[PDB]
Amino acid sequence: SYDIQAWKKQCEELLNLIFQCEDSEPFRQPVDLLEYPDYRDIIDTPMDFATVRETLEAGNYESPMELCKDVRLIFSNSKAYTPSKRSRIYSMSLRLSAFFEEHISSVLSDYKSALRFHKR
Ligand SMILES: CCCCNC(=O)N1CCN(C(=O)c2ccco2)C[C@@H]1C
Repeated sequence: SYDIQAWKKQCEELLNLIFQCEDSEPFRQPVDLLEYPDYRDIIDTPMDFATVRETLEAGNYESPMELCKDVRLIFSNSKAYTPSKRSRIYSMSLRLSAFFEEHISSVLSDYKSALRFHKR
């Protein structure tokens, strides 16, 4: 399965599944500072799933590793802001992270395998 470009549609499909998850609601658009006025005091690099989808669709990711780094930033940012491990939004972030990691694993493996085959 040595298609170097196949990761992009696989990531579009995975983002579609993440948007269907009720657990993605809080992460679907850039955080609003009116509700959380100190957000940029704690969070240096805001990230959300709409920004990840737009970056993919603009052709501004070179690899699925770069998309994975941005999705992981959504989850680390949510953790940086949670007042507790028992908070609702943080709890939704942990389930969504587990779902994302379960699905991205093969996308990364296939891509890296395809690049190694190209350079063989
Ligand atoms: C009662 C509050 C309503 C939900 N809002 C809320 O608590 N949020 C702050 C923390 N957060 C994030 O850090 C984050 C990462 C990616 C997108 O947002 C999620 C959400 C916007």
